[PDB]
Amino acid sequence: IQVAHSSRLANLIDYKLRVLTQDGRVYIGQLMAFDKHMNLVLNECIEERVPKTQLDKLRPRGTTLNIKVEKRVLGLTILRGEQILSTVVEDKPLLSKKERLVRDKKEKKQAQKQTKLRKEKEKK
Amino acid sequence: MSALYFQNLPSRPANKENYTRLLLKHINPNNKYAINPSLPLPHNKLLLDDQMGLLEVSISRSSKMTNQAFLTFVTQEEADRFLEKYTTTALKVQGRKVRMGKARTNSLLGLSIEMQKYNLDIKKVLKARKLKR
RNA sequence: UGGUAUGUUC
RNA sequence: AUACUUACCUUAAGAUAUCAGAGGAAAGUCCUACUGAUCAAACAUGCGCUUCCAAUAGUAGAAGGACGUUAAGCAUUUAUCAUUGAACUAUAAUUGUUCAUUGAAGUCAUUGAUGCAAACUCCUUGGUCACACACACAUACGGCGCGGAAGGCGUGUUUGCUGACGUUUCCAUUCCCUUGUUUCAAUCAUUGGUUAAUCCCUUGAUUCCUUUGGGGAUUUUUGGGUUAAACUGAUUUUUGGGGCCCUUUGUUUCUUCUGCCUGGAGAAGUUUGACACCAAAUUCAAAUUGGUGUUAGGGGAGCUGGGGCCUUUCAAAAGAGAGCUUUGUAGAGGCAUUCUUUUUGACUACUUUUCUCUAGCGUGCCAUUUUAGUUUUUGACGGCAGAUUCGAAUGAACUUAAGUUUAUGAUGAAGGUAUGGCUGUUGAGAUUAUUUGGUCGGGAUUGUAGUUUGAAGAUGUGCUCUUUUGAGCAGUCUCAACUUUGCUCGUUCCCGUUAUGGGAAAAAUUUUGGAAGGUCUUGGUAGGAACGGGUGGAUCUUAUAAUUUUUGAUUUAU
Repeated sequence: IQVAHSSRLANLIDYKLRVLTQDGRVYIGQLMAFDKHMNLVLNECIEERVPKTQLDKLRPRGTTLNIKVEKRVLGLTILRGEQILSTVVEDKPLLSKKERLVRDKKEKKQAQKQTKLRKEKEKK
Repeated sequence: MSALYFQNLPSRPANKENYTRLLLKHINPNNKYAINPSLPLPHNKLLLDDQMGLLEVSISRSSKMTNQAFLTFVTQEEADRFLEKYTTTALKVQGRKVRMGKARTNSLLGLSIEMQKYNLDIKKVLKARKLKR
């Protein structure tokens, strides 16, 4: 997967991130929101960690290393920004960029209609 | 030095380096090259690509001949031994079985191996200029 | 010059 | 809904791209539908850009899962602490071992946990597209079918963060088909192109009548018109046939209503509106109030934004130009000048010694003319051997014929031909002998001689400066610009003449910019501009490096 060179964390809404924390744990999920303190909200994020028993297979010396990774499933979590260490992008969004544009124009139309209605209703 | 000819290969891998490595995985799984990605492949111009005889693959994008490819081997005998590995059971790359047979014309790198066993290049380039006519 | 909230009356 | 009663609130500031240049209200400020350069955003638009997009010629496969099974898999390892009594081993207060008693805590698990590995089953995801079932390639591989996904880079236009809301005495302002699809045929209709019947105009040929000329007929000649008997292509109505699809699962999913498998259908509607659904309480339903959604997909006509390519027209670049000489002007740079002494620094010549190709002439070194030899060139050409072939035209032989061999074989192409090559001519490179030239001393050391600089004096013109041998300006030299002059060359035209000069200009060619038109493509099609504020949200700066996120107590440490 290739990510745009000028893509800040505001562009990467709905991409699937790979957040790394201080205790060596990786959180993987769809990005929903972020903040000034850099504390995310992740939709289907699944925590992974390397157990202390599997860890010495990572130490520098078969061809490929195989690390059984203890993963827990949690859903719609908010992380805290103090713990976050770095974020990487794993997967693109579901919808295409064109199709995302179509949805956004549609939603702008529907919202403007609803507030026009709410105004003309409060007048009568 | 005899190049095998393959029909009925998949034509969607695109990049030659990716195509050769994926094919070569389906040939000999847990090969040296196929299981380490981001190794350079040998370019052997007039280093075996794979042991048990495999020396190069050669594909083209030319819209006459999409699915066909040509594997050239070390010697005349390994070309016949490779058919023996199938033992009348068809090899399959992706979901399609690959019919295969020895080529009507030997490979150019195979001619280089047999000739070493440049005037030929002069003849071939003049052939190319005649075909450009 | 306001907002939200509350409960009563009709 | 109103109203009334209370209770709780009624705010961090500031900013909107940067740098430079011109202008306006000596330092700075502010501003400019000012101007350059950089940056950022949006929107168009391109790159021979880079990666990826699943069998049906088949019962597959790729990517990611399983919080799935085999499974108590196979191999290791774990399940308290204190007090007191009793036996007990013993070097021993009784350290070890076993049984019971009091107190204290105590995640569940032991079919667990941990290590290793394999088979199987199943979920989600995708162009399961079009043309192909193909002999490729060294410069390694036509990346030269249409789309889609994701990035990289470039150009153009607009903007200077971005959005709603109000005002305008602003501009705006469209239609049509279609909802299984595709294909073949029968048939209907429309339209164009040619031929044929009545022919006409125009005109090539013929023929006949007549006055040079004109007219009739045929070719219905050349194109157009009347007309539509024949053929051909594009659109459409009705019926039938073939293929594929229907999981479209609420049987097309734009909505409602009618409706369907021997079928794919009918009616009405399409945004200040309609439709579907959710929640309540009145004591079923309806009623209302409050909410969440839906209003689609494809094709066409106009209208319009963008690119590529072509035509025309206009302007500037390239050549009445270029160079050289003469005169004047003015700008810019550099410094005057001469000799003598001293011999600071530098160079040159000679003496002694040392070393070096040979200390010297030659040899040797260097330049290179192709005169000669040699060597080389995917150099080029021509021919030959494999059959030199091919425009297979023609003859003959083998042969039914076909095919093959050969000849007309240069009348024209194909480098020659070969997936070993030979032979001849010529161009380039290299070397030597030459056509010929130049060279035979250098480095270290040493004193003397000469020039020039560091210093002194006499000078050399005047001013500014100054202790001076003196630095700048009038003085002198070098270079460009303007003006005049003849000579030499030159893109195009003319003349004197085609020696060459004179005159004119791109009017012939190209590149750059703009206007118009053609062609191809790609996108849009109901909002848009201007003004405005006790308007929302982004970004930025400062409070803010002082316990609640970003100015360090998670490299396990001594």
